[PDB]
Amino acid sequence: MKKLQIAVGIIRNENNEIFITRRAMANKLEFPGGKIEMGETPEQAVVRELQEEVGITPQHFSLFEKLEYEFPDRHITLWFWLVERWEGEPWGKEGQPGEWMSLVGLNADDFPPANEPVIAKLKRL
Ligand code: NA
Repeated sequence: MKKLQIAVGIIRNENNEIFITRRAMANKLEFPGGKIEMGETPEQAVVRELQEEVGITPQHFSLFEKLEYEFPDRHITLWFWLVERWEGEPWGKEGQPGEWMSLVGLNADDFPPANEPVIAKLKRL
C-alpha cells in the first residue's frame, strides 16, 4: 500500500476568474498541480508546484477541497488549494500556457469528472 497525493492550485483573481490549463477529453480544462514529494508537506507542495509550473509563489491560500480515492494497493488524495494572493504572474513557465476563465461562463462538463464538486463549490459562494 502506497500513497500518491496531488497538490492542486485554484488561482483566483479579483475578477472571479481562475487560471486553468487546456489539454491537447482532448480540450478539457484542468487546474495546475503536481505530486507531493516525500519529506514535503501539502502546503509546501502546492507552493513548489505553482512556482515550477506557473511562476508564482502562493502567499494567501487555504484548503478548498480534499478528495480521496481508494484503489488496490494505492490511496490517492487530491488537495485543492484556493490561492487568493501571490507573488509573480501565472504563465506557461514550462511550456504549459494557461488562461484565465471567468466562473460565470464555466461549466463543470468542461473539466474531467473528478473536478465536479470543486467547480460547483467555486460557482456558489
Ligand atoms: Na511535480
